[PDB]
Amino acid sequence: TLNGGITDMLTELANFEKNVSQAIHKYNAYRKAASVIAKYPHKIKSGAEAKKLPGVGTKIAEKIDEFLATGKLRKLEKIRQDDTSSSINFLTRVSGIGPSAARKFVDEGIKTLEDLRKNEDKLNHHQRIGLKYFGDFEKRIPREEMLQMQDIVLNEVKKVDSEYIATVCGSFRRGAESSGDMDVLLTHPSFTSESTKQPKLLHQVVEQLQKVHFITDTLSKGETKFMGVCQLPSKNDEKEYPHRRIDIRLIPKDQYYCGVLYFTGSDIFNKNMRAHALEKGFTINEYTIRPLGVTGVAGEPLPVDSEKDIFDYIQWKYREPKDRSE
DNA sequence: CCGACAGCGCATCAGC
DNA sequence: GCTGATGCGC
DNA sequence: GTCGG
Ligand SMILES: Nc1nc2c([nH]c(=O)n2[C@H]2C[C@H](O)[C@@H](COP(=O)(O)OP(=O)(O)OP(=O)(O)O)O2)c(=O)[nH]1
Ligand SMILES: [Cl-]
Ligand SMILES: [Cl-]
Ligand SMILES: [Cl-]
Ligand SMILES: [Mg+2]
Ligand code: NA
Ligand code: NA
Ligand code: NA
Repeated sequence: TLNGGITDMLTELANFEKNVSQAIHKYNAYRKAASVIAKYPHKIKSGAEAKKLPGVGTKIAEKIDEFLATGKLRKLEKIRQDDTSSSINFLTRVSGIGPSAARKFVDEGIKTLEDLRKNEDKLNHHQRIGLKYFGDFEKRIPREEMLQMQDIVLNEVKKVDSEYIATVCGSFRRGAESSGDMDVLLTHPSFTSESTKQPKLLHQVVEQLQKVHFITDTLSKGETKFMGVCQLPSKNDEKEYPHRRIDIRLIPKDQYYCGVLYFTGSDIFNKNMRAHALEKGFTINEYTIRPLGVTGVAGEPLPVDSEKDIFDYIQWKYREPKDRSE
């Protein structure tokens, strides 16, 4: 947390560009700068120093100097006072409400938690659940709770079919002491890139988890991706645990490594790695790593037997999950 | 100084 | 109904 | 907003 003041400033700016300006490349730019500054092992003394880092340019360097000199950023002080920008930023905190829906709601006079609550019929399903658990989804998940959640999921999955393999990824796999949610990667021998010999593979599991009351709500559900809500059971006379976001992704068993790499992240780590792959003449997604033809057309999937193989293709030394938190 | 910026599942919509 | 674009959350 | 060619 050497440069927490600066990284928070950049994150707020990033959020403004994404939610209010609807400028996603500026959003990513600010996040990249925040990320590289966050891992910089020195307490930054000037914009010039920061500008030496990849991702920090002239503009951000100037902002860093203002921040260092005054402890504030006028551009942000103004934004904080703009009611429309403030309303839009708030509404986007509800899962399901993005930049477009937020502005739309503001236009229609809906701009507070109270307004949302009285206008549920104006929200789609995902948004309705996001509002319902607004407060809970704001809370972090202690690793101790992630362990109990892992136990339940793996044991219930085993009960459905012992051939299932569920792996908890995301920040948990990176060893974080707290997570924003739970990310489960799921595989089954019947589902491969070659064939889908058994249907309802994801459904069955989701069903079992709901049966035992672990999964409480569903945001979206398809053949391979489930996004919903879950909750740990509490003891007698015990206050209930907060509801949590859970994502379950069923990936072809032979594509497990590309899958676990993607689901482990971080998000910024994935973007940096996928961008580097391109510069190296490859393209990476959660399923495969393919070379780029002389015309920029993806070729056939390359053989992969470990996450390291992916790193080797793009000439990157291997990095354990714990070192991918960018 | 301009084009590129990672890549994709599900929900929702418009147009036919 | 299907296709394809858009919004959204990764 | 930043960076490479
Ligand atoms: N948040 C996010 N995750 C992404 C993106 N693209 C992408 O491949 N991912 C991957 C890397 C993440 O580790 C993984 C799971 O998403 P996540 O939001 O749960 O991220 P996380 O587990 O690292 O962090 P968290 O839950 O503790 O907030 O999805 C993206 O744009 N945003
Ligand atoms: Cl942009
Ligand atoms: Cl500020
Ligand atoms: Cl693919
Ligand atoms: Mg997560
Ligand atoms: Na720089
Ligand atoms: Na949102
Ligand atoms: Na997640």
